[PDB]
Amino acid sequence: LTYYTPEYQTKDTDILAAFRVTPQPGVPPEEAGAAVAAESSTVWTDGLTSLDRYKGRCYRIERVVGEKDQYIAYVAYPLDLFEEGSVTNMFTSIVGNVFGFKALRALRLEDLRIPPAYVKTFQGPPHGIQVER
Amino acid sequence: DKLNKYGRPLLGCTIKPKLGLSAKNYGRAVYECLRGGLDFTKDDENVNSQPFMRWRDRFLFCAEALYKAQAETGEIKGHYLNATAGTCEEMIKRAVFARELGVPIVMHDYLTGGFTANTSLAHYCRDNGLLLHIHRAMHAVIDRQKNHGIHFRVLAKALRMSGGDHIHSGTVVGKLEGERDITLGFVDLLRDDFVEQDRSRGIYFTQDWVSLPGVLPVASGGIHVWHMPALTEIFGDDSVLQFGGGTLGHPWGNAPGAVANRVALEACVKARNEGRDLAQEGNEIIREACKWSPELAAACEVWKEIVF
Amino acid sequence: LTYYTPEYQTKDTDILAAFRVTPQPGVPPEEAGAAVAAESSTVWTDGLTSLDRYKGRCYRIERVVGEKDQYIAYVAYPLDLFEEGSVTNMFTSIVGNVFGFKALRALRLEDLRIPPAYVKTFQGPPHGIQVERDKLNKYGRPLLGCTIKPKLGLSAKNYGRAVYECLRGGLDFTKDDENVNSQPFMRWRDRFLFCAEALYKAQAETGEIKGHYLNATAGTCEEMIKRAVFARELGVPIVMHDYLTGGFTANTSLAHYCRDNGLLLHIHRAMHAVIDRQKNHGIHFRVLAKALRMSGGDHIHSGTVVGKLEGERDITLGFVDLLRDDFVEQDRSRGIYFTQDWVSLPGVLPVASGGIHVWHMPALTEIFGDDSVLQFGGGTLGHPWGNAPGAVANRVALEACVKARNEGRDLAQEGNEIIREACKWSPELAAACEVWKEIVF
Amino acid sequence: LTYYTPEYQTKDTDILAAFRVTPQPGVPPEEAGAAVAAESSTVWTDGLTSLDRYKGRCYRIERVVGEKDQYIAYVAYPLDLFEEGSVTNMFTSIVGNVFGFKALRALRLEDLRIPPAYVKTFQGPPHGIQVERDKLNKYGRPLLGCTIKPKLGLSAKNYGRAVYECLRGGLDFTKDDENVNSQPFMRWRDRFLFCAEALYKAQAETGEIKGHYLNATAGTCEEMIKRAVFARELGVPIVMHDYLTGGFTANTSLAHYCRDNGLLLHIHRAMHAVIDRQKNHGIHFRVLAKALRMSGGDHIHSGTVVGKLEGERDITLGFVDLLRDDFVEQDRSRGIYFTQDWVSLPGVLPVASGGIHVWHMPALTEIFGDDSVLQFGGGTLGHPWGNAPGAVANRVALEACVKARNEGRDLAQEGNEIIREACKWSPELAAACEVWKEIVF
Amino acid sequence: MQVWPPINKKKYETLSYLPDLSQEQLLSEVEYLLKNGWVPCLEFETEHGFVYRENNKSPGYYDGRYWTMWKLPMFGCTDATQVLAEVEEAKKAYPQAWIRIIGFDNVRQVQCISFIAYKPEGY
Amino acid sequence: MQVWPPINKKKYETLSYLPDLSQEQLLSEVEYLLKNGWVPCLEFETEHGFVYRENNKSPGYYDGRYWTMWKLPMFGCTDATQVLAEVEEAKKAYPQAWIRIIGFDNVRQVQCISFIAYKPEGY
Ligand SMILES: O=C(O)[C@@](O)(COP(=O)(O)O)[C@H](O)[C@H](O)COP(=O)(O)O
Ligand SMILES: O=C(O)[C@@](O)(COP(=O)(O)O)[C@H](O)[C@H](O)COP(=O)(O)O
Ligand SMILES: O=C(O)[C@@](O)(COP(=O)(O)O)[C@H](O)[C@H](O)COP(=O)(O)O
Repeated sequence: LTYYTPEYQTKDTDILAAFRVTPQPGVPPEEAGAAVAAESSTVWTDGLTSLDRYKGRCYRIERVVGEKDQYIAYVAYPLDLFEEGSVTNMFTSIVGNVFGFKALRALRLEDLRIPPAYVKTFQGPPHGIQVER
Repeated sequence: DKLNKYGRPLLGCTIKPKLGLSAKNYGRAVYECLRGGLDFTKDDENVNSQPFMRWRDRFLFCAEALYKAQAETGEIKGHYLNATAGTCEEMIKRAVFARELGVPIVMHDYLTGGFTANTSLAHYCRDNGLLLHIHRAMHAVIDRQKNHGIHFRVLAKALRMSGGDHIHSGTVVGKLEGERDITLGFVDLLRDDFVEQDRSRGIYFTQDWVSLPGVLPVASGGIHVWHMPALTEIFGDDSVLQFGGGTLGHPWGNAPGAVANRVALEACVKARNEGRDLAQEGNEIIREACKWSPELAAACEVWKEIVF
Repeated sequence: LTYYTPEYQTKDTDILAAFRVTPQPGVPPEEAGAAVAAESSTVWTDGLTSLDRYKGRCYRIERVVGEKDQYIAYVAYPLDLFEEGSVTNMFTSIVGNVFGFKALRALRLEDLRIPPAYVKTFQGPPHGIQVERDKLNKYGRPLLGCTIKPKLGLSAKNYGRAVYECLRGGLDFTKDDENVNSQPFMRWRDRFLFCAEALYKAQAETGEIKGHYLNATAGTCEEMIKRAVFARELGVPIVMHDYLTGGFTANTSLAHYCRDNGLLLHIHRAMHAVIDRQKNHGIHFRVLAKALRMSGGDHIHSGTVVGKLEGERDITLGFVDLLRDDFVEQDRSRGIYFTQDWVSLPGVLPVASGGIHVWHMPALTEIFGDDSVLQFGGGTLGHPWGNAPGAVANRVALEACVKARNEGRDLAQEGNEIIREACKWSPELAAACEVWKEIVF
Repeated sequence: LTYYTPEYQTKDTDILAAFRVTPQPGVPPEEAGAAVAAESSTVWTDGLTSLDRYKGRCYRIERVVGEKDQYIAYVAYPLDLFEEGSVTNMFTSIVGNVFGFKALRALRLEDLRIPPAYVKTFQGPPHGIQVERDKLNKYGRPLLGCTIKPKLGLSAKNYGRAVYECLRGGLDFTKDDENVNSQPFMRWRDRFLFCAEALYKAQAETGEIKGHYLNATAGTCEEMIKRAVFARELGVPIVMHDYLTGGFTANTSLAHYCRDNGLLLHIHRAMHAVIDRQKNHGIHFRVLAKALRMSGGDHIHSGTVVGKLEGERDITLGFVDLLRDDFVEQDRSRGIYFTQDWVSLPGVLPVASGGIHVWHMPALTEIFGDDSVLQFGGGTLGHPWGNAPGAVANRVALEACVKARNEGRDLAQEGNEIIREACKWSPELAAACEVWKEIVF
Repeated sequence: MQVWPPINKKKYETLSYLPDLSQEQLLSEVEYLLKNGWVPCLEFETEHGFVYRENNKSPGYYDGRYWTMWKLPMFGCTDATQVLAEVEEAKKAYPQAWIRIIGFDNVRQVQCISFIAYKPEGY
Repeated sequence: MQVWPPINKKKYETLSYLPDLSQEQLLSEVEYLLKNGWVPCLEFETEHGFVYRENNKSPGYYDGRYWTMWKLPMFGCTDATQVLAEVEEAKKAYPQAWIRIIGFDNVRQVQCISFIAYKPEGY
């Protein structure tokens, strides 16, 4: 469907999120994972812009073999959503509203893959191990 | 006082989609919505400055749309220009140019921004005359699970103290009377000078605010025109009622979706003043006001089908 | 061998260079290409660091089937050699010492592929095509520019008279000559003031937004920003800079100032042909154009196609697309040696200048299309009734090439007829192409 | 005709250009030379101004007796075209559009004569030879420089180890590579700090004053001065700039800062051969050298004479004199097309680099003499016992070429013997030229 | 679908988007006012009926916000008829006036009610 | 030689220097629009027909650039007659209006067409 795209081939300039999601009581992983993607990205006159260029895509569901309703959803986000150099805007765009979405019970962010074209917009350590030594 | 708005909740409007839109486009949206009757339009919590809309262009095109709307209506308008930025410096830089266009309110995401930075943006607003609207982005990473974390009324209290003039309080739409009471516990902590301990609504401690000003609460998400009497009664006059999908989702477009939302509310107010009861007469109130506003009629046509 | 590695698989964070190399008299392509790579990168105690991590690799040799000793060597350079955001350090590391290497005869840089992880360290255009159109409210037609002449010589009050006249006629922009900076005959601040007066007069009169490229090129970084700051102060929309005599360091500073203060940047490619004309030594213009999209400007001089053969016209359209587009696929036909992803950096609107005349309107409206500035010097000016009707002349010419295109008419064929039937309802345009009637009709 | 005026008597406040021009296929020298003049100056309502006051005049044609269609056209330009103190506007007005003029095939700028009334609008060197010698207390011997290698790749603590080692051996200067600016492997401030530590250590040890050219080239005007400011802050004597990738605007800013804060400026001619190598199109290096004496630097890269024929060696010595001397008479032999009065602008000390080895010492001490920096990369470094004794190697070599010259010995002849008898009392120098013994002795 | 007219729909904030109030409606608003204990007061304006920024444009400065006080705050008004009498006074006194009723909540020192009561021709 | 009149020739940008368009001309422009896939939309204005700078004069701020949207963007318009019907609607609705047709290229998120369609008396 619009935000669950198992079709998807991830771009090298994409920020991927592995969210452990626990849905409610009668919500299939497929809708959970796609609500996660919808809500950490977009919604309407995408005939005045394009939904597809800026949409977060839930492109994978795993089941955490062990727990109850736990899945690992893999969401992919466009590099154009992100303000260069602002961790503040990375976290506001990914973890800013999905964790309170009523159709999930709990949600945890397990990993983010930060693509080289966004790592280069950040200074990082003012000095780092080698210099410090 | 500053805005000259008295006796009715203030109405806000969300511009959508979240990301994706361009600056000239955002400003078209903003003008349209504001001339319809809302008093505020909102930079999305995460439009900061991105490849598709850099901040200064947004700020400029929205300062143009908001003055147009105001000149047209005769009422004072505002657009929350989001000054959240990745550094303290870039944040105040944005604030400074909103100061420069003479526009009344900027916005900040206090929890991703951080408490240090928001006390700096709040001091700047005090010193330069700008209202601060706050967005609680990331709160549910902190306040959702009922057994670990920090309850939102403690995060709300830390924003009254750090500083903001508006803050996102959530919605009561589709909330049980038990929930609705913890919500009203912390709305009062935000607006009131003395709040007595009332373990019922979660007020574990009495709080004296020794005259610190109160934060006006913003009710957002899921709000629709027919929810107007409940929110006018649950929150009363000192609040901003924020329609995203309400303004926008209206089929004739968003200036009449703004009229839709503005007559809905001025009828929930008139009625309350006439003694009518919004808890009961709600659906009838809005029903008789649909009779003299095609805008409002159109706005709740499916709701007629289920309800009436 | 150490710097010729045909083995090599290029990393996505690598800067690739396609250098046309002509070796001496008894030097195999393989050594030429590997000397090029050695010299735009490294040499010694690489047992205290690692040669291999920072070495430029010549990973391909082609032979340019046509010429003598010409080859196309493909060199790959590590992203760690490059200082983020410094075109100055890109050019110093690639073109800084190899072109004088004695074992080559001539060397030309034909293309650079700039990887997305380095494109994101640069601001690029302070505003770009979409914003500029928005800011200015100009949509569906190429923007028209006008040159004020003579180059040097004129006074400030005079320049402003010229500017008002031309702008009220229908052009949208008028241009400080590439070399009016501040001189004994026209000091900058007086020029800026008299032209801010003429351009607001024109705008008030027409109802359309006007601009004049105030040239902020100066002999120091300080004097340059000083000029920019006073254009900011009069509220005027565009300043201009000569990026190649000014320099890359200074233009990244003027581009950041324009971003931060709301001013469009128009760039002039003065001195390019000292660098890009000879076909066997130098740097091809599409590499100088790419370095301006990255350093920053909103307009840049792309040349003219007037009197250019279809083979030329195609390398021109190769680099116009590199300037406006987000993705340009490798197309060795138009000289696009590498595919280029611009990861959303804004596009630079191209300016077609010199030799352009009214009757060239349909060709330029079809070769360049809507996202361009068509710049008439001698067109506006050279009109015999004066330059406000020479501006009308040039404005109806173009709005007829647009109407016609929208009606499906073909500008390649119907051109001369299009302009011909529009001359019937504009004495301005009639007068403008009276000698051309004589040769053609 | 209007721009070819053989009539003309040049004014003392005129900038003369000697352009080597190669016309097309059926264009007489007379039109070529006059198009050159028209295009580096003017065109129209010169009844509202005056064409004649601001026109460039082609006042002479020579034929280069040797080549095909080559001529030397002499153009004269009014001092009123030029913005005082802006090399950026000198180059934009002279070389800004003529080299792409279709009626010429190639065009090269060979010399510019800069009149005293324009030389006085420029600061020139922030300090110059005499002051630099004074400041540093170094008299009677060329100054010795050393290159740190590899170019890229090394770390800041490592670079500083290299620097200390080389400087305590006897060189007076060590050099940030032309392209170490600030990169993932060595950010600038760390480099500057570790090298300020190594250079003071070396100085404390030797008793002689040391310096390290800290490269302040940066992608913006602001970042460049920021680097300069922290070198000022550590009290270190010289920073460096790549003037041609940096740009003329920015280097006049760094040169003014050095004047005002006491720092020597060392310049690197990176990218020059993109501009000055082909003998028929471009700008000759002595014109790029002249524009650095005027923009400002205290040291500049002059090239090497090692492995250069006596004909080459003479154009090299023509422009070394233009850099150091107050009056240089026209001497078409060494390419000095115009006499040049420098009206006391300070002289730029020249740097001889690349390929220089210990056994080349007597030739460079005789071809360049005392006012120069002789720069060994591979000399210092390439020595097998390490670079502090490679520095001793290079320092005794040179102090023997000087002693000998003072004793009347002839360096052109006795060279190989001079160095030979000095190898007898320096294992350092012995080791340094052991393979050269094998070929030569 | 109608287009909401861009011209001629200038509003006067609270309740100015419902139909024009009948005197029974006016009255009930003035009664509400009194029922909560808020001091009525009348304000009126003859020339700048709407916000403008003549004297400064910094964040939050607008001219036109203050109007002229019509007589005094009716401290201890007990029947809304007293207030209504006054609006009928001001209209005959001032038919070019824009007249509005405001109500003070002295204790929270906020003004807490506002709605227009009369307009000039063609408003 | 004529002098181009300094007064009374206010333009409305693209195509406003050709003769006033016939409905067949209007139509063909709206057809072009559709033939490239651009969303038509109508915009109109009754009082500030031309750019002005009331609220700020910094580089690039102009007032008058935005106009009022007439109804909605005609997503999936298939025949240009639908658009033209609308201009005839707005003219009878608003004869003092200035009406213009704009067209969005949603994908490149630029507006890509503009030309005026109707003017008030003596414009
Ligand atoms: O900020 C807002 O306004 C919310 O993000 C609420 O967030 P909180 O959890 O952080 O309080 C909104 O629900 C939507 O963007 C609008 O909803 P709608 O379209 O239904 O009206
Ligand atoms: O900048 C310009 O506008 C050019 O200098 C083009 O330069 P490029 O080689 O640097 O692109 C112009 O040809 C003339 O000044 C105007 O020509 P005309 O009078 O024929 O219209
Ligand atoms: O700047 C220098 O010092 C050069 O780059 C000369 O450049 P120019 O063409 O720009 O004058 C050097 O040759 C090498 O880095 C050192 O050579 P070596 O190891 O042989 O001593």
